[PDB]
Parts: sequence; structure tokens; C-alpha cells
Amino acid sequence: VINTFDGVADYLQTYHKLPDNYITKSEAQALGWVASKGNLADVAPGKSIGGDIFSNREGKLPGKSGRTWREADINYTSGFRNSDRILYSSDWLIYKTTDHYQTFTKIR
Amino acid sequence: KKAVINGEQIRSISDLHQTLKKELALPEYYGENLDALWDALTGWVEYPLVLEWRQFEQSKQLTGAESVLQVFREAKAEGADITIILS
Repeated sequence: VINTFDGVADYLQTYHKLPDNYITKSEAQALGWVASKGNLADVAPGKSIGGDIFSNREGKLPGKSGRTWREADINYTSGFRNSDRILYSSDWLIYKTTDHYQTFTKIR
Repeated sequence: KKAVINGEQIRSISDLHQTLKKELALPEYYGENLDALWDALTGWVEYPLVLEWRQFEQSKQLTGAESVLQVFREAKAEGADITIILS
């Protein structure tokens, strides 16, 4: 289970994709995930939400023509979602948030 | 799940986020930003949902309000079962 800031950040930079324990929000739903039930680990044990497009709505991450962002949950094991996220660009810039996107830190 | 916004009681953007936090039963860590709102509509909030937003224009003045409404519409576009009533 690679779900820590550094393990996932290293993985992304080394393999240019997320570790196998990640699934998108649509995929999860497909398995029976109901966010308000907090039942992700019941329907997809060992999985964490990750890989969806990140629209950087407050414009806090750096933009560039051709650059798209995506995000993944960090430190999740089971129950309801937490406030930690890893943010990664199409050109492999990596940021983290531990405060539900109020602030970001560049980590790669 | 029904959420009511009394647009005339919204005196700032913080007011808006605070109302949303209560009305949508958002997480205590709720970020009070548009990215945090998107995350919650798509990976927290209970559906079906009814958003009743009164005096939209007064709230608009005071905040903002439009950007937030826009997140609700994208979430719906994408399939979330959200009914939006603009009174």
C-alpha cells in the first residue's frame, strides 16, 4: 500500500502513473462507493481515491499552456475521506496539501 | 438532503462557506475554498441533494456567490443528483 506523500511522489516520478491502490471517483462508485456512507474500504479494500482531474479553481498551483493537474488522496486507510492530497501535473510537478486545499507545498 | 441559503443574511464569502458547511454537513476540516467545495460535492456530500438559494442577487453583492453556484452546476453536469432552486 503506497499512500504516503513520498512513496506516491516517488512512484509518480519513477513510473509516471499512480500506484495500483488508487481508483477514480467514478470507478469507486462503480464498485458501490457512496461517499456519505464512508464505505470505500468495504467495497474496495486497500484502495484510495486518486487520479481525477484537479481544476485548480483558486489558481494556487502554477499554470502553463498544455499542463493539466490531477489529485489523489493521501494517508487514507478506511472510513470517511481526510484532508490530505497529492497534486501532480502532466509535466510531473508535485505538490501536497494537508489542509483541504487552503495551502500547497511543492515537493518535487 | 435539503440545504437553504438566505442570500440576504450573507455578508461575506466566509459567511457563504460557513452556511454551506452547516447546510451540507461538510467535514470539520472543510477548506472554505472552491477546490474544497468541489471535493466535498464529489466525495463527501449526500445525495439526492436540493440546494434552495434565496435572494441570490443580494448575496452576490456581498460576496463570489457566482463562482460557488458554478461549482454546484459542474458537479451536477458531471452526474451528481442536485436540484438547484434560484429564488
